Amino acid sequence: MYKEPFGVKVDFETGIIEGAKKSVRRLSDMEGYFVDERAWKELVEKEDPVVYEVYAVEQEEKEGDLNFATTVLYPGKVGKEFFFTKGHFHAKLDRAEVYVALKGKGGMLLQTPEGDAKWISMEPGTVVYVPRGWAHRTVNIGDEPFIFLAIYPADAGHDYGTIAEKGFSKIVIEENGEVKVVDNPRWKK
Amino acid sequence: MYKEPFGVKVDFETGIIEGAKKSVRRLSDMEGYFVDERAWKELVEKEDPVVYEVYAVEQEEKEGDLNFATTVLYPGKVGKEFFFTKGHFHAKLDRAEVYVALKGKGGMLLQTPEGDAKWISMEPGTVVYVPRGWAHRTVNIGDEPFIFLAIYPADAGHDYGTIAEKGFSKIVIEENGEVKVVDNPRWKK
Ligand SMILES: O=C(O)[C@@H](O)[C@H](O)[C@H](O)COP(=O)(O)O
Ligand SMILES: O=C(O)[C@@H](O)[C@H](O)[C@H](O)COP(=O)(O)O
Ligand SMILES: [Mn+2]
Ligand SMILES: [Mn+2]
Repeated sequence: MYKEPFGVKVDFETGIIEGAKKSVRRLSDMEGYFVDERAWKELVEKEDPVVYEVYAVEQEEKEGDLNFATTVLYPGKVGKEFFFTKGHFHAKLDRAEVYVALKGKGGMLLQTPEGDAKWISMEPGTVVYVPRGWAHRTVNIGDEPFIFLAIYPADAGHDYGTIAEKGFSKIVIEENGEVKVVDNPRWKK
Repeated sequence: MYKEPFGVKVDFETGIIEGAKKSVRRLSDMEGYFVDERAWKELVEKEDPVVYEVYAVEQEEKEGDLNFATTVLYPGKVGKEFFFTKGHFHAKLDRAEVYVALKGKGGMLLQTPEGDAKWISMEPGTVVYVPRGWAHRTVNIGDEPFIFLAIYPADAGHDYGTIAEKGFSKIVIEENGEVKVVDNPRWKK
């Protein structure tokens, strides 16, 4: 009945988890996520760059168990809007999560089902506590890859549809060379 | 309704988490743990050095929640036996754990209730997955502190009792300049 313990090497400098499952999100995988649709179409047809990669070590979906995954969020903008992850709530709403920032400059945008928002700035050494019930997205606000490690219950799941449906209440943009969190003009209510 | 999300800074060089709860284990606190009881007596009377320190950020004991803690495990030997953490089962047996090595050279010893044992070497960048039902102890096999971060369920709790009397089935020693994992002389059922 007892499962096999294991260790894996993580390269903090590159985010790569040796032997883990890898996922790639390119800009073309993110249709309807950025405000500036035209700058999105423009970049997709010109370059279709990698927005982010995930290396994930995941267990069977059972209570008490834990998963972990690194994300490499590459630097870039879609118009004025910084590259980010698609973002999600968890399928189970009574599940928290911990992020450990490893390299680069970024932050996490967070929101409840109602629409109340939170921004937490992330730099190397930052550990962020993601409480039960908050959807969460990370954003790279710098010019180098933003790299972090996430630890999360094996049974949490992922609800993306709700974020693909409504987006987040706030957006993170650069404006006069200054980084700002402001209202999403597309937002529901 | 809804807990605040938060970030705290963790210094990967020192293990220090600003404002977290600091716990100190000194060698006197570990009577009956090391094989060589007379080296134990001697080092205690002569110094009572700190074996390890813990910086824990903990939530109430609710299922789905997560705690994180750093340990700084200092270098040393009680006789041939390297410095370790006391070790424990989780009070809710079916709760996993994830460790991230930050500094120094070390490893983890792991044991089932019936007594299956495993050794997992740890260096900067190693991530160790601790399955449900496995007791776990970390050991510093080098000359500088062994610093790691752990993330665990808020309701996992601790079973120290079992380990204190039965011990671990294997021990980690220096011999003729060589690090070895061998049978534990003080071990029965
Ligand atoms: O578990 C998490 O929350 C993260 O590992 C994310 O899955 C990862 O950062 C990729 O983002 P998303 O799942 O929002 O595409
Ligand atoms: O949660 C854990 O498993 C760790 O944070 C340990 O408690 C920590 O390393 C100290 O060891 P122990 O609790 O065995 O004294
Ligand atoms: Mn998540
Ligand atoms: Mn533990």
